[PDB]
Amino acid sequence: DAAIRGNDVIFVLKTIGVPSACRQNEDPRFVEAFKCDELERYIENNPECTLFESLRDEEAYSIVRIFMDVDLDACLDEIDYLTAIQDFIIEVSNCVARFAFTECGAIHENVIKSMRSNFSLTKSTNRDKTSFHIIFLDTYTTMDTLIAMKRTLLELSRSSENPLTRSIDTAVYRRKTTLRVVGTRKNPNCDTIHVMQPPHDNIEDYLFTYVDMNNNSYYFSLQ
Ligand SMILES: [Mg+2]
Ligand SMILES: [Mg+2]
Repeated sequence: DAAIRGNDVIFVLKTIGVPSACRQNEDPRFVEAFKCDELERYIENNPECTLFESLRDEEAYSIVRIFMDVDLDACLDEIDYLTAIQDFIIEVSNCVARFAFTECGAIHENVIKSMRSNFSLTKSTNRDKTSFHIIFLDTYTTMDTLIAMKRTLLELSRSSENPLTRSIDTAVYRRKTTLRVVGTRKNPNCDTIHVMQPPHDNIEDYLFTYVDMNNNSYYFSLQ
């Protein structure tokens, strides 16, 4: 669609708690904008880095991929994890598609198809928990739409018997929100990272602000 442009510049914060003025003035001690190949190189050259992806100017442009931060503070047997991931995709796509259909004028079947057909999953290396980020690579909305969906997702987490669905962290749907970049640390005191998982090997597949639509992409927003 002519009214939808993409984004290939990834804005990252370099620590937790970056002051708003430093985001706005782009103080390089705190923030930097990268193309994906430059971001990969920065990570390789700064192995202590703690990077957090965020929208550079959400008032001007706020198209994002649907993403979830799943924070289960428990171990799962491998078979239970695999079954739960499959069920999670069904439950979450059904819930987003219903919301998109009723609140966004969306084509329900296109939300279902786009979300189920292409998503990336990280895995936290902390084996005492079941923590991951999921990005629906081909399902796009605006951040304000995700904020409007926050309570619907909260209610889904409270009604589900799936331990992963119950662990969706809905606090991430907010202005100036961040998602820690795959492969990087949270703080200088914790060495655990999220790793990529097959079949997605490219960093752009793990970024919620990277927008490169094609005919498989589906976009919806509040209407
Ligand atoms: Mg998390
Ligand atoms: Mg969280």
